[PDB]
Amino acid sequence: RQPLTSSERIDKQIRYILDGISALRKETCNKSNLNLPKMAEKDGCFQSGFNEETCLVKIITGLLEFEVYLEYLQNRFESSEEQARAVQMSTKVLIQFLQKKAITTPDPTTNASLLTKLQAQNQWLQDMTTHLILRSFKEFLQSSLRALRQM
DNA sequence: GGCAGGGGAAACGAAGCGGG
Ligand code: NA
Ligand code: NA
Repeated sequence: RQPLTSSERIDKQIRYILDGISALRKETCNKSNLNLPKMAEKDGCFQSGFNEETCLVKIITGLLEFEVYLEYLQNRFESSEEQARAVQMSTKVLIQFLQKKAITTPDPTTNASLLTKLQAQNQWLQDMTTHLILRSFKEFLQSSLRALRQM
């Protein structure tokens, strides 16, 4: 195993998670309100108006915000239990990597109450909710990846 | 630590690397 710089470790970590999510989406899509984080020009991650210092802040912020929804995913893939867990843990690893390359920590209790609301919804909305966490996490990560390759 | 960091990767958005 050749040694990887920080940036290289980060690039591989995101490709790892993107792979895991893809595996969950197949288990979702074939078996077929929210304010999920999203990239916007203000964040300065796109080519138009790129700023590294604030982009990295948005990525870490967005990922910390994504954690409640990854926790929600754990009890929606009973057989793919291992795969949801891997996505949840790898993302926590990713945050830890990004925090050394670098703000708004989500409030635990606000998260915990949102979680039990999502968990109480009826099956149909729950299946809708799963699909869009996956889709939106994907897009935040693809965009995070595209960014970080510049930094 | 160590054997090494922090239990375990090219076609037009399929193919296929390690216990306490
Ligand atoms: Na080890
Ligand atoms: Na160890």
